[PDB]
Amino acid sequence: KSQQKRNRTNERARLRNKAVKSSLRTAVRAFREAAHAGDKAKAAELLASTNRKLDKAASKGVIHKNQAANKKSALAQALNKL
Amino acid sequence: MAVKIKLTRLGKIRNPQYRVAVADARTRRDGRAIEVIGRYHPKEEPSLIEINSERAQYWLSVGAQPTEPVLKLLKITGDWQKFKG
Amino acid sequence: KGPKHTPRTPKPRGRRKTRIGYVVSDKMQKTIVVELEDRMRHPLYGKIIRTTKKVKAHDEDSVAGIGDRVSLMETRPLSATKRWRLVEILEKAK
Amino acid sequence: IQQESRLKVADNTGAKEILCIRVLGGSSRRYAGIGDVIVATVKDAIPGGNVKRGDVVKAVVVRTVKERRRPDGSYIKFDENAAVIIKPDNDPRGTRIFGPVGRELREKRFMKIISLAPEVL
RNA sequence: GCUCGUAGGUGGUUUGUCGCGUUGUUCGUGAAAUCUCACGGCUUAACUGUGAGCGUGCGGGCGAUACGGGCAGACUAGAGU
RNA sequence: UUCGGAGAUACUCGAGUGGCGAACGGGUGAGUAACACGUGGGUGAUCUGCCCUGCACUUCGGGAUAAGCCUGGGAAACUGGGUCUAAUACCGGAUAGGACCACGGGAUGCAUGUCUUGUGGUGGAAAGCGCUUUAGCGGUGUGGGAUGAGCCCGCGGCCUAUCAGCUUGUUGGUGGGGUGACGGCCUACCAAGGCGACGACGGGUAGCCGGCCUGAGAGGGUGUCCGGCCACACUGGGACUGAGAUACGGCCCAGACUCCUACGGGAGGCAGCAGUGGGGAAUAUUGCACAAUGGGCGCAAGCCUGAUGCAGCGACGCCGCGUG
Repeated sequence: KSQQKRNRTNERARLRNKAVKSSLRTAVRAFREAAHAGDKAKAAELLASTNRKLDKAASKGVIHKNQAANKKSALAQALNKL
Repeated sequence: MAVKIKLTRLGKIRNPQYRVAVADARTRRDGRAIEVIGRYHPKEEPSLIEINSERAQYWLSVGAQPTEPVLKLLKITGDWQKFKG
Repeated sequence: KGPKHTPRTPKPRGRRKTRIGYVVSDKMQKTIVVELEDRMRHPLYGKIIRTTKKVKAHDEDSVAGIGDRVSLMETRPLSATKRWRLVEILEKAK
Repeated sequence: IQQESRLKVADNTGAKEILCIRVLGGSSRRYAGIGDVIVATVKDAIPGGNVKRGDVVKAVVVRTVKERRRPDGSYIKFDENAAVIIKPDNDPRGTRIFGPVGRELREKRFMKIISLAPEVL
C-alpha cells in the first residue's frame, strides 16, 4: 500500500542505530581490554568517551537508559576492581 | 493513551441516554469506564443534565481531557468555569 | 509557584506473607526445602483437610537443621520460583 | 536409462520414486534420452497422494546424468535422473515440478512442462 | 477368603498456652450491564431507565476463646505390660 | 499574454521529506490443560510517549540528500547513475547537571531498602513556526501525579492410573552478560539434586469469566449474543522500527495455493463490512450516511471513519393488537 515510507524510514533508523550500537560495543571491547592489561588511566579516558557516547545515544532514544546504568555502573565497579 | 471523558450511548434505539464517564481514548464506546459521573439525556428536558459535579474537579486536576459535548455540559453546570476559577 | 519541586508522595507499602513450616532438607547449597502445611475445606462437603506443599527457602546462610520450625517469607524470584526466604528459627527439633 | 532403473519423480502428484518398465518409441529400444516416455511402476509414494504403490503410469524423462549431446556442440549434465508423470493425451497429471528440465523438448511436443519449469536449464 | 501393617484418616480425662481453623466487628475488595425489590419512561408490555438489594466470596485491621487443632505438661479408667 | 501560452504572487495544492497514528478500533475461537482465565495479594533494582501539573532549559554550528532536473534498465514490476534542495530531518560543540555512574556522608528500612548532602566523572537535547503578523503554535531535561501495561505469587475452576517413574539447563550455587526488570532469562565454572500417588511425565477433550438455561435450592448443564480477559491472522520461523507489535490491510525467509509475463521475472492473502463458491438440515443486503456518538492528525476550521449510529430479508425468537 501507499505507506512504504513507514518501511523506508524504519530502514534508516535501524541502520544508524545498529551502526551506533556496534561502535558502542567496540568501545566497550577496548575498555575491557584496558581492564585486562591494567591501563586504568586509559580505561578512564575510554570511560569518559563512553559517557559521551552511550548516554548521547540514549538521549537520542536508542535505550531507556537502563542499559547505560548497568553498563556504566558495573564497569566502573569493574574498574574499581582493576 | 490518555484519559478522556466520553458520552456512552446506552439504552433502547430511539430513546437512548448518555452515560457520562472517564475513560481512555483507546477504549471502546462501552468499555470498563474508570468511574461514571452522572448521565445526560438529549430528550425530555432540553439538554437534560444529571451530573455529580464533585469528582470532575479531581479528574480534571489529574489532567483528564473532555470532549466537545462534555465541555458544553460542564459549562452548563458551571463546573468548567467554577473549576477554572 | 515554588522554585524547588515536589518533595515526595506518601505511598505505603504492602506485605509479605509468612508461613511457619517444618525444615525438610538443606541439601541444595544456600536454600532449604521446607514443608508448607496448610488447611482447607472441600467446597461442598466442608470437611476440613490439611494441605501439604513444598517451598524453596533460599538463604545466604543456612542456620537450621531438620524438623525445626521456621518462619518463611515471600520475596523476588531467584531461581526456579525461589520466593521463600528464611527469617526466623523457632521451636527447634529434638 | 533402461529397465530396472529407479528414479525420482519431479512433480506434485504423490509418487516419490518409479522403476523403468519399458521405453517407448520402437521395438527393442535399449536406452532413453531426454524427452522419451517410460512406462513405470511406483515403489515409494506419498501417503494420500493420487498414485499408490503398484500403479502403472507413463512418465517422461527430463533429466539424464549421462552427458547428452545437444546439436550445437554443448553438453547438458545433471546430477540426477528424474521424470514427470503424464496422462496419455499430453496432459501432465500434476500441477508443477521440482527443479529444472532439459531443453531437448521439441520432439516431446508437450509445450506445457517447459512452461511449468521454474528454470528451463 | 482372612489377618497384619505403611501412607492417609481418626483419636480418651485434663491444666495452662498459641489463636492456625471457626465465629463477631471494621476497612478495602467483590466493575458495569444482567438477576430480586421499589420507582419512573417508551400509548401498555417486552424493553430501557433510576435507586436500593444481591454480589453467597477474599485480604487487611480489630476482640474473645467455647469447640477443633498445635505446642508445653499432668492424671487415669482406654489400650498394653 | 500566446488570445491559448506564461508569471506560486498567492488562497489552495498533485507529488514529496518530516511529525502523529497506523500495535487502538473490527473479526474469529483453531490451538492452549493452566503460562492463560477468574479471584485476591506483591511488584523496594517494573516500565509508563501523547494528558494535567511545579521546576529548569528554550544556545552556538556543519554536511549530505530525497523531491525536482538530466538519465539508464525492464513488457511490467521496478531500479541504477548524474544534477539539484530546505527543514521541528541528520550530524558535532553544553551553553541545566534534577538525573546516570563511583566514593563518602546524613535522615530513615528487613520488604532483596527509600529520601537527602558532599566528593570525582559526566551527557542530552529545543526550534523554530506560520499567523489573528504575534492572538497563537510550540520545543528540551526533570519532580510527582494520573492512565495503561508488564513481572511474580496464594487459592479456585475437565476426563483418564488400561499413562507411575519423570528429571542434566534439569536442580542449586558462584561469576558474567543480557533484559524495561528480579530471575539458569542467558552463560563459563562448581555442587547433585528437583518433581511425584495431598496424582509426576504422558494421552484425550476444551478458549476462560461476568453470565445464559434448568432447578425449590443445594447443584447440574452451558458460556452462544452483549460485556471483560486471553490467543490466532494462508502454514511455519525471525527480527526491525517503536512509548507500546504478533501486527488482518508491515517488511524479510521458508512452504503451500492462485495469478501475471516479452517466460526473463514478478505480484497477492476477506477467520474486517457486504458479496461469491464450497460444505451442509440451515443461517441475511455487492443497502444509506457520518447527523449525534466514537477515534486519529491538525491552531482550528476541516479530512477520514463498512466501528458505533440507521435502514432491508426470515413469524428466526420474545412482548403487544386485530381479524367486529
